[PDB]
Amino acid sequence: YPFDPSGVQRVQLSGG
Amino acid sequence: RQTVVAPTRNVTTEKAQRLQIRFYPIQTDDTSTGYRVRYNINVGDGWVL
Amino acid sequence: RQTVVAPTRNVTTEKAQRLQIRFYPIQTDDTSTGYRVRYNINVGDGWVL
Amino acid sequence: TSINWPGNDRLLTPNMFEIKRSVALDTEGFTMSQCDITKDWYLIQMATN
Repeated sequence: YPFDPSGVQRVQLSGG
Repeated sequence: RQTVVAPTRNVTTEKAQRLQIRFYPIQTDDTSTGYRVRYNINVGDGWVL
Repeated sequence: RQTVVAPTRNVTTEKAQRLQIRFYPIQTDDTSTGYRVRYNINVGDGWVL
Repeated sequence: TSINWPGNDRLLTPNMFEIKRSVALDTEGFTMSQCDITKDWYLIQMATN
């Protein structure tokens, strides 16, 4: 899975 | 002053998850005396109901 | 003349596998603005949807 | 301009805080406590308070 440590504009990351 | 700080970690998913789920009957089988409804509560892993 | 020849192996199972599967609804909730439908797409191992 | 704060399909109406919806027009449901207030708004207020 993607870990996005961006303080602006992360990903939705619906996942399951 | 003193402020109670929230846990802010390992307490809530960033995953897109439904906060409130509606379950609608698979089967109804209405009769003159009662009104049956049959549901199917699917609780995935990581979900606690 | 040259003829293109089929792979004749590793392209199709001998096992009886349905070519076209219909999934009828598990659970409907007919309402007056929409018509919800829910299915259980069961893809077995060795299958691909 | 695009980042909805719930933004995780949290509420039954993920894209807005539906404070009230007229029950006469209501078809899918999502109204709470025998009035036009919604399930999402009722949950939000009860959880906050």
